[PDB]
Amino acid sequence: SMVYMNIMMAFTVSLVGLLMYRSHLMSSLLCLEGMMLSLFVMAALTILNSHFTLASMMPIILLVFAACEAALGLSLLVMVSNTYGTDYVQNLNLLQ
Amino acid sequence: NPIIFIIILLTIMLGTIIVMISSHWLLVWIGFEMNMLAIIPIMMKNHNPRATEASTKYFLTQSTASMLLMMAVIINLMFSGQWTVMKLFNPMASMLMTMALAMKLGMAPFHFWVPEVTQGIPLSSGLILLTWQKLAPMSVLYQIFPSINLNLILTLSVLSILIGGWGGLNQTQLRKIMAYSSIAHMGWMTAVLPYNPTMTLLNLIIYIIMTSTMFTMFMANSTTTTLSLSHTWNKTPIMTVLILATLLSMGGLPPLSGFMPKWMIIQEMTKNNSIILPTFMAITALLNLYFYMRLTYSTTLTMFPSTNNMKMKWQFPLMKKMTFLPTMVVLSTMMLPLTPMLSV
Amino acid sequence: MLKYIIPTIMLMPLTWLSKNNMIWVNSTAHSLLISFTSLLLMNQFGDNSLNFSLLFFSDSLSTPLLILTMWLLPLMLMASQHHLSKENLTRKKLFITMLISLQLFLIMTFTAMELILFYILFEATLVPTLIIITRWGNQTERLNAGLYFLFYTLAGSLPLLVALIYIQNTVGSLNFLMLQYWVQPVHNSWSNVFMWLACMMAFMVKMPLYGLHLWLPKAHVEAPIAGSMVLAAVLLKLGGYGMLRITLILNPMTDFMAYPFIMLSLWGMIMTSSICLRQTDLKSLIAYSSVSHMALVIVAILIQTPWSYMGATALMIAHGLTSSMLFCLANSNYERIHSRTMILARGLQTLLPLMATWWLLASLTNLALPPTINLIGELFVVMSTFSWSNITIILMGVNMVITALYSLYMLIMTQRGKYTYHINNISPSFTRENALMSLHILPLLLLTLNPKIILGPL
Amino acid sequence: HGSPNWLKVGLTLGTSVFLWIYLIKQHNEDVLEYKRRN
Amino acid sequence: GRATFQFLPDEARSLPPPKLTDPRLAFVGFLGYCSGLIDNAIRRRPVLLAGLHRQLLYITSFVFVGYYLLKRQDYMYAVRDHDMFSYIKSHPEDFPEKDKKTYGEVFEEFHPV
Amino acid sequence: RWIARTFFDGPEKNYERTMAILQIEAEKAELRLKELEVRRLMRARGDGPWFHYPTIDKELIDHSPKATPDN
Amino acid sequence: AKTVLRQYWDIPEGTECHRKTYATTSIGGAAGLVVSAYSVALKTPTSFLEGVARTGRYTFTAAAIGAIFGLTSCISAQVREKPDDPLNYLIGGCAGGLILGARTRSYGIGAAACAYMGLTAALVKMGQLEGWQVFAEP
Amino acid sequence: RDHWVHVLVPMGFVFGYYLDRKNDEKLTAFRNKSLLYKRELKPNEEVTW
Amino acid sequence: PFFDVQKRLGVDLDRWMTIQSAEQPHKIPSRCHAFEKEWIECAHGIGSIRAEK
Repeated sequence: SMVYMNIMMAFTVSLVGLLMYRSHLMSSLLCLEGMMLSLFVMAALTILNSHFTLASMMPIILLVFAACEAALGLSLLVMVSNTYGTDYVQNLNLLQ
Repeated sequence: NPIIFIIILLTIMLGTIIVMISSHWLLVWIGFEMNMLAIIPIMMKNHNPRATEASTKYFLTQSTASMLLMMAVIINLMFSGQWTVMKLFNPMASMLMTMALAMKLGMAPFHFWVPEVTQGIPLSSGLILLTWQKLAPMSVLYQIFPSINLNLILTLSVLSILIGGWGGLNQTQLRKIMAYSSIAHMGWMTAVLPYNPTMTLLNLIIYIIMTSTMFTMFMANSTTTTLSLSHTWNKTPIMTVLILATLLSMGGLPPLSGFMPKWMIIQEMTKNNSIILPTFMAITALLNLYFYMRLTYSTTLTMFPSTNNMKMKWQFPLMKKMTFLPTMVVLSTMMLPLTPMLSV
Repeated sequence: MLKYIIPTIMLMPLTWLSKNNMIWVNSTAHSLLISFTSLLLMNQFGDNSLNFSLLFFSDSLSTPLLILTMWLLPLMLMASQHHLSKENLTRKKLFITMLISLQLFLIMTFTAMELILFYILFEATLVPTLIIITRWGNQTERLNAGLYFLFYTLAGSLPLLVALIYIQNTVGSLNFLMLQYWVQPVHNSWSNVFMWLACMMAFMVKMPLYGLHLWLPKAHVEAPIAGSMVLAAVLLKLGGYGMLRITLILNPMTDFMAYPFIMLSLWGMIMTSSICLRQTDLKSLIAYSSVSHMALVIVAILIQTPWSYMGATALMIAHGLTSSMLFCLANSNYERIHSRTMILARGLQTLLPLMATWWLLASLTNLALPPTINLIGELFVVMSTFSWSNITIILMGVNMVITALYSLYMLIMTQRGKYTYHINNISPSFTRENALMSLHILPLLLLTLNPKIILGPL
Repeated sequence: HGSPNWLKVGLTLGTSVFLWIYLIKQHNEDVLEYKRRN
Repeated sequence: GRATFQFLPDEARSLPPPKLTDPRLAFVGFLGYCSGLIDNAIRRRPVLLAGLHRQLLYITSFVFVGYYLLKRQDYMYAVRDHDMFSYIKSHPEDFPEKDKKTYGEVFEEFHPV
Repeated sequence: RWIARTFFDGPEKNYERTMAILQIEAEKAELRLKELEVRRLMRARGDGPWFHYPTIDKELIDHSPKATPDN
Repeated sequence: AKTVLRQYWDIPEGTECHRKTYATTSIGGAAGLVVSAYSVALKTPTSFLEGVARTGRYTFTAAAIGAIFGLTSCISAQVREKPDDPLNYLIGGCAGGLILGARTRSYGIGAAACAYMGLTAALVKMGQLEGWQVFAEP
Repeated sequence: RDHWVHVLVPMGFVFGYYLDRKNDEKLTAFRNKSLLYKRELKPNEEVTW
Repeated sequence: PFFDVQKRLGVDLDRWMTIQSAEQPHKIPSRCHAFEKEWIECAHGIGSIRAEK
């Protein structure tokens, strides 16, 4: 119903201009963990009314990697501030 | 450190098996999730501040390219609820599928994943390990194959060699020259995938061999093209003759065996009354050869071995499985009447 | 070829297997012995036809052309030894092996039994030639000329594969020229232009038109040790003959668009020989003679109906022997004066009397003095394109005029004197210098007795 | 004198004789397995 | 095409087998014969007739593997034609019988120069 | 006289060799029109197992009286 | 989309010279908005305004080719002998290319814009004239 | 020594001529032709195969 | 490529959580259980290219 349009409008918390930009890179890793619960909820609304009885273990497992994923990504974001003190995505040295 | 370096390295290929051994979209999500978890240490080993500022440019590019895939699963969860790996039953899903997965294999859009990582990682040693990540999603496009829009998979592939070609004539750093022409050899195989999706794997198995044997040749000292001069008269002059043979083979010249794919792959591209499509690409990989000529014009013509430094000692690296690579990567063109009946 | 390729590959583990300086005498000894065996089973009869063994040979039945391909490895080793003998034996063993490796693919070429066996062997060259161009030259403009030799030959030859694979799955299979009995004709369309044009244009890039000849005075000007692949590159140019295999059949009825290939190559003929009389580099003087009366065959193939194939075959091996020797006349007389500038070599004809005959009997074959293999070739072309239109005697006649004034201009520059300089130039044209200058005119005037061996089907 | 390692020198000479005899017995069987089936 | 995930299935018994002294099996390993000579040439041997025990077991490798590889190559064409001829055998409406007409029927172009 | 029978043959070998290796071709160049008749154009049937795409396996279905009277 | 071509290739065919060049400036006008523009715009960040204009400014420069690109054809389609031909539609190549020749001055660009555009001009209508199909299936 | 480098290598001719004969002994399809080319009654067109 | 190890040796790595009507631990079906079992009955030996039409 309208309970899916909101929330499919709320999947646009990626929006890629604000998925790596601008600086204070913690603001970009924020919406990477906040892009979940637009997948954790959008799955949970579908498994639950339509009684699948078995696929509802999948929303439990959906958090378990994305927590461990983002925790890894947060380890490296200390290493960019361990060498500097500021994350500041307009750091660029290795060109392309 | 030594034992845990295997267990990290072992699970990289264990991540990609579950991608292939699966009948269920949840397990192919886990499959190259943990590859993006177990590559990040290999980027690091000597802790240099470009490498830390390179894997983090590697990282989030393969976090979103992960994340759109799970979006593509949950759309056709709503439509008919089957989770076998097959056609995706929705054009709004398959469109979001193919150009999500085009970042991990990086095509011509989703551009600078390929040069900005591979350049300047102080681990130039290998980084042959970037052949698994070209191998996992190709094992996903073998099944999804009869559900695509046929325009997007070509438009990412017609742009592939036209922009992977031009990108590297303006280079010296031979890691970038290996990083370039790695989009180009992803251009020949996905231009064919809608038409008879085997005789795609023929191009891939050739591409693993010819690229793996290129890095093993590079592991004496070689960093830059000017350093590729100063080992003919110093290290071994037989190395200069070998490094000529593979490049001239990888350009696609018919006395060698990099002409083995194209010769066969046009047997499939026409026979389907599509003629203006191969004639564009076949003339496009011609300035993919002007990398290699003008690279062979460095080492094979004695271009200035100055700064007298003698290597009066022998060499003891490990050139593992090297004696059998330029004997199946050059001389196989007569001996393959059917490689495409073993692999088929 | 039953086994001509099988002995000539056995030449290759003989060179490195040998001792020290014996490597010159061991290779030239056995390489002459094939010339009996090359003649031996071939030149048989003869009336429709000699299919030879299998999918590997149609025996080069009506176009022999292949005995001349086998003289050369025992002709170039005696020529190349002039300034090569300062390098290592490990590279002197190389330069003999790739030269044999060039003769291997030419032997399965010209016979080839097919059209797709032809192409992969038509392109199996250009790798061992390019190694002789880039390494082993002189000072620079080798490297761009190493790239002009590519990218004309390779840009054109890739639309062969688009068309030859197109035929293989359209009408049966091309695998035999004798399954070419069923041939549908090719009418006037907008796709059948390109089928004709892409199949033809890759042959034009080797035997040049007036356009796209821009690579031909690049590789021949800057050139190896003593014409050592330049003798090979003149055979390889006339080894793009396969238009005789294709266009006789396989779109037979398209003369409708021959005209931009006629007029470009018939007016270009009268100009590209005229543009050479002011040359100052001696090896570039010959390099434009090779443009002009090679391009007479291009108006001799596209005009069909023999009394031209009588002559168009005889012209492929007319200057196969002539233009080879002229390069050998210039690969000599450069060992003594270290410039190829034609101004500098004056004061001659007194110092080296025995080679005065070698200048003239070379340049008397372009004047061509009718009982040779030359004016039995041109006077069939002349009497052929007369019957196309009468007006073509004018341009082709002025072709005969200017090349008379052209060939003598290279002779008469040596008939002067007083020499002004030159404490060097002592060597009185030694026994090798006349031996490899012989075996050119000795078969050239010999075959004029019974030249029925040099004829097409026809 | 000669000084190899004397350990693996012969393993290469012992693997082939293992491989060839396994090959030829697999070949001399399968040469009869055609007629045993056809 | 059935009986999935085999290297070569059970039903390949009635194929010849591809017995030896075929020139491919001579050629497979001839490149290995060339490869072992390279194996010395990389390392500043400086022999080019070095230790034969390294120069052997390359010959043993390619020939054994290449033989055991070719048993499915001849299978896969044999299973290719086996399924085509059956679909030729059924559906005669997709496979008509053409008429035999000699050269008394055709009036071709006729284009002389 | 002693050149022909000492070296080579006449019109009994190189004639009817062209009858022999032109009957290896008429069974080659006629099948390549029938691959492209069947392979390229199977088409809308998918009958022979070349274009055969998997769907689902109905062996793993259940037939137990599952506890809902109106499923 | 493809239906723009289904109103381009369908109705006019040489005649009706206003709706021909009204629709054939839509496609070439739309490609000025394209990725080229995207790229440069992003690359220079432009400014608060004026910058934006300048960026687009050149997109506006680009517009104009498809305005004449029917017009050079549909005039010369009917006035000569009344088919549409490969030599008919060849004429729209050169002077159609010379818009890029007129701006950003010639003598090294403009004739090269004239020459190569005339090559790719006639082949398009030649394509359906032989029934050419680029992205096909068996 | 006995110089296998020398004339033993042109002895590959008959070695190559051995393989030259093995094709025509399996290219034995037609004794049935009509242009002399007969194999009618005689032991002439049978021999040299 | 799809190796399909789990068809050779008879373990189910997953295969059970795939479709809407497979096991049901205490036999409580879905809302469209009647149409899953009916539709999978249609295309079994059919090669799915003729099943679409």
